[PDB]
Amino acid sequence: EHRVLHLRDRLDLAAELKLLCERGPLVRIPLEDGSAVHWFALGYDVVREVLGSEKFDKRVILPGNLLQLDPPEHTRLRRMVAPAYSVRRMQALEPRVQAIVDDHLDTMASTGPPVEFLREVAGPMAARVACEFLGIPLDDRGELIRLTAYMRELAARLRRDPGDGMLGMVARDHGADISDEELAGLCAVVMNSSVEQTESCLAAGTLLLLEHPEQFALLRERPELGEQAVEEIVRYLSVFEGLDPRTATEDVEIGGQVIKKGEAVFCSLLAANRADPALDGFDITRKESRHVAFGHGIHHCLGAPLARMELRIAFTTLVSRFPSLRTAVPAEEIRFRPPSSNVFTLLELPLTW
Ligand code: HEM
Repeated sequence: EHRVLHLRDRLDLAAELKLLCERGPLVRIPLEDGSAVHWFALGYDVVREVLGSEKFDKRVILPGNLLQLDPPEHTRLRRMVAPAYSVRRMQALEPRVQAIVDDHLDTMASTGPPVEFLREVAGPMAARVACEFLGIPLDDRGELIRLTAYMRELAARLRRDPGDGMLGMVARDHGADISDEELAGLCAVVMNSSVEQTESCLAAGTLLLLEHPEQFALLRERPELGEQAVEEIVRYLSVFEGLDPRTATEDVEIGGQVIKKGEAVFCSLLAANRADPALDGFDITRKESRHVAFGHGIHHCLGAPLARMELRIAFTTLVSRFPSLRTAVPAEEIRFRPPSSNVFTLLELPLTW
């Protein structure tokens, strides 16, 4: 439901969604059947207010899925996996991620144009980086990726002999405290939803840079803009458009209005990142980005350090190795997935150079 929160015009907001945002950053939505009262959180500040509040849970209205947990059990599991995303860990991983990116751009430059960038480059790249971060053994990566019992069997086996990566760390440091199913669940979230979001950022972000050739070249002239460019790209794309509802556990005042106990709040990251026409233009020279593309609060994207590193490496290397890159069809013909709660993405991206 609430399909209006996902209406777009290519990468931008649809007029119907812009009109909704004019009703304020916090919109009360009583259901027509009188079964519940829902809320739309559409503004940057209000979305952060909701997501930072302790007075909401993620009740429904799979083991190892942090998004389906509330404190204290959410805290318990997240604290065990968080060290895998430390700065020290990303620094040690960076050169290997660079090499994986180079592997896939090697394949791309050798196949010669054209290429379907989503299936042939972005997808495999994201899945291979995920395998490296997780520490998947080499002989299991091909099958694990093809699959996008096996997971439980894989998790139990790697749990017996801890290796490298996040999965080895967790099992090595929290062997008895995490089960096979929970480990498998941590792996699945990384290999499934996470790759979907990352691959979409890679493909749609490449399209976004191609539609702004001045900045495509600027990122090549000044690769130090990579970190800034990533923040602007994830803000502009908002591939994770809307969040699971947050239900108020008690009466709480948000954005000047009282959200009653039991009412559900739907945060629109898309609206929060894009509704403000001031400072909405795509501009990678912006030194600081105002966005909630990775969420906020206790459920803030645990993989943001990896996503930010991988995307920086990918975009900077791409613009450098393919200065002549261009869409093989007019940009206006690219197909985007119709409105849905699923990750936002294009369906294919034919490129040549
Ligand atoms: C490297 C790949 C990624 C991995 C492994 C990853 C893993 C996660 C995990 C495990 C959570 C749940 C945290 C919790 O509930 O405590 C999470 C939350 C989130 N991730 Fe990431 N993520 C990754 C890349 C992204 C990307 C590319 C985006 C979009 C730009 C993204 C947008 C989010 C959002 C919006 C949430 C919060 C959902 C909510 O609060 O309801 N993630 N991510």
